[PDB]
Amino acid sequence: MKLKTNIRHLHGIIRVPGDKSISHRSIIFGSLAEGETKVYDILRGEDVLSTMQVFRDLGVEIEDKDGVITVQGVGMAGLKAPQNALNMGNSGTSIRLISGVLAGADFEVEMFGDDSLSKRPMDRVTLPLKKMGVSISGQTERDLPPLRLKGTKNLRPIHYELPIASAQVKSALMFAALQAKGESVIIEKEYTRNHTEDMLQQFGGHLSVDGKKITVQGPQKLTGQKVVVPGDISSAAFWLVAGLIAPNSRLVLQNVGINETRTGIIDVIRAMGGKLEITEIDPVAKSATLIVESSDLKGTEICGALIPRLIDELPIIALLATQAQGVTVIKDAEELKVKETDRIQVVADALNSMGADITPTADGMIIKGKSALHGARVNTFGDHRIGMMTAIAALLVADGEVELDRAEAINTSYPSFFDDLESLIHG
Repeated sequence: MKLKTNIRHLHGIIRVPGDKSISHRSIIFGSLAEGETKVYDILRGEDVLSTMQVFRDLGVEIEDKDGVITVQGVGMAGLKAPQNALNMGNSGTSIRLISGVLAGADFEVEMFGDDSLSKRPMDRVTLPLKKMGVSISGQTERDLPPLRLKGTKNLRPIHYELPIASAQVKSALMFAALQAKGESVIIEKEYTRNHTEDMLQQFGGHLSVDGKKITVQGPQKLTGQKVVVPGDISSAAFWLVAGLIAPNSRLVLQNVGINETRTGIIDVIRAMGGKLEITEIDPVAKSATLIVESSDLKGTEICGALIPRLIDELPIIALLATQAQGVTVIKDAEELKVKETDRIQVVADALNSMGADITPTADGMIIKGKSALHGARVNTFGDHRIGMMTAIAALLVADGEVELDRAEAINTSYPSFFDDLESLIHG
């Protein structure tokens, strides 16, 4: 498709799709709490839909009506035995988190997914749960789906040190410690997603936290809450970058996620000298109104500790760095394939074909000077982030024409991306 080129102004008010991690936890916490839980602006994906059906098979009343999710709480020990095997689908979050939720369940369950889910090991979650007294086993020694679980009413508290930097393993143990009798400590290897810690304080739970060390008492009773799911910063960052980049522009984003472990993009904009406004902060759900206008940017250093907070935002950061005056260096980033990378190279090949300098590195990339972008042919290769990055880069092109092949991949996380951009140009 031929993308929109030569844009004079960008104005309007946008509300981005909800966060995936919070959308998953809203169903889990809503079911385990006592009373009614109402979820607003949930992420309407198949992975969140899988978790909703899993709890529905366990006996939890969940109503999906007109974009509003109404959950009737059963209690901390109110889940019932399902009629058949639980389908988790493609969600790695669903299979891992609920495994810790069913730790205090006095019945046998079966958890399965698709081919993509069945290839992923679950041994990192079964090891600590076995020490608590839960009988779990899968295929081979690395415990591949499907898994067979049998919990216990006499759950033991856990003192575990996590060998891997995973939030899904960390959250699974927290849901299990919420049912266990006594004091349980969970130690992180590195600072990761803390959405479970935020939602626990929301539903009436209690924790201490001692710099990586998470102490949780049990058993705990929770109360149903009014949940407004914060917008995904990953989806919002595409508009935050475009607002600073497009001439004579100002964009407002209502209630965008503001969690510390995912706000790496804000730290970049602030350092570059971008006019980013933060208003209307929601402290209980971690969300704030983000306003951005046209600004002159400067080159900054993005390295250690900052990387895990912006690892998903790397493609558009390079586009933001492309219009910045000076040199911006990204280092300490090699995880595009465990210790390889192809994401940076695709970002490079797509952007330097449009405008000036981008040089790939073994641990990141180097971007240099303000570039005047022109028309080029770009293929996404099944990536949603590349397509959205090229779409907002096309607005700067005044001469040539930007053609995007495989533009259907954008609908993976942002179905109304082109509909939102259309309202901003004419706004």
